[PDB]
Amino acid sequence: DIELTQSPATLSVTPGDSVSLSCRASQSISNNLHWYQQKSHESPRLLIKYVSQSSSGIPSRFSGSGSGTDFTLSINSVETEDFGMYFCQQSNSWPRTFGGGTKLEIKRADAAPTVSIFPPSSEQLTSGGASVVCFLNNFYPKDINVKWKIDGSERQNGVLNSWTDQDSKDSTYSMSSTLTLTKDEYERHNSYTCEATHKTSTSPIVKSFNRNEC
Amino acid sequence: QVQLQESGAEVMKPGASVKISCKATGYTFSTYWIEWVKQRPGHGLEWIGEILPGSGSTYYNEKFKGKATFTADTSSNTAYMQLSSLTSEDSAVYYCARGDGNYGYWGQGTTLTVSSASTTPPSVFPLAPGSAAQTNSMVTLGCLVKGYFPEPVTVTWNSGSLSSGVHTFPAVLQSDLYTLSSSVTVPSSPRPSETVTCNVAHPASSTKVDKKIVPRDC
Repeated sequence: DIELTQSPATLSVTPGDSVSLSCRASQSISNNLHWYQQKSHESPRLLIKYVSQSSSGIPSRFSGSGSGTDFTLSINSVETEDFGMYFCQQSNSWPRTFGGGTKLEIKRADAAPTVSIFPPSSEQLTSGGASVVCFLNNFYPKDINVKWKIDGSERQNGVLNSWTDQDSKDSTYSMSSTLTLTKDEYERHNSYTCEATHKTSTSPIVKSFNRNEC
Repeated sequence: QVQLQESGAEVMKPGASVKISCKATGYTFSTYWIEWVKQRPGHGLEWIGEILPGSGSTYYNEKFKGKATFTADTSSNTAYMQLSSLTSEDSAVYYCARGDGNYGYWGQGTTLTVSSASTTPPSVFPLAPGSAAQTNSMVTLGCLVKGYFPEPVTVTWNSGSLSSGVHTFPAVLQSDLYTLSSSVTVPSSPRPSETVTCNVAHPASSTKVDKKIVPRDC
């Protein structure tokens, strides 16, 4: 197969900057290479066909060049809507093949997460289950260490973390971290803590509650 | 215009078979090759093969030899991919696209979920701030939408009024059931003097929940 390698795998970009993405082939593919943009949970959109040709309706900021083994997609001045996945593809031989993808994200000014902790609802507890939820909203960068503590001792088993996509309006992230326990496992301790380490602080953001306190 | 419409999401049992359609319009269906592309949750894009509706020839990705099966109905302008011997790893979004060297027309895709679970409606749990660290100017309220099958559920707050401050997180699997959470933030002026409600709808089960966030006084 013609293995298509793209670099970089991710790209943090301030608007107004100019980026170049690279797509290399394991053997020459001549001018058979096209570029797609994929936005989350949307089909891919072709931006450039056969190395450098341009399609009506695609912004002029996008252009490609290359030939043989080295290809480049250039965005002269990245705009905020240029967020997404960037794929190259070769149509030289069978089977058809895509690159790995280069993810493009908008670089913003640091924002500290807003952390909230929620004890198990009684209704849930009646089922005999206890889910402890922690929201870490609107932060940048994407880097963050969340850590759960029970009676000051950390806990690694039972935590599920979900992330929203880089947000469209403010370019910040959000995560939620759930700690799931048996009702009886819960009642054997008192203090639950959600602690975030983000680069916007030296010292952790801590939020806790006392199981007993109402 | 050139339209490429695919068939809706499918939830199938492991070892079953699914047939995915890609209806074509605005062109001469028989002229072009229809490509099939597979996209697994963050794993690039894989070319499965293609089919020429006129002749009937069909090229498959080595890797997809006896798992994919392309057919076409020239009368109705539909290509089909059959996936056989479903396994969990077949779960992905699949695209058809019109062949041209490059693909400039893409169907909207079809999500395939391979699984033994069954329609299970969600349990919707209100998350109201603990007596501690609640105090602030804004307040974050939350909704836990736990153990449903299959995707998707819909979550809106105050029946679509609260559009600002809302975060809906991606559902995660937990014992072959899904769990999702949503958080709205509001000024401490509104709650709890202003009724905030979490509305959840699960089409598959025909479940509609209006779950209000009451104060943790109990």
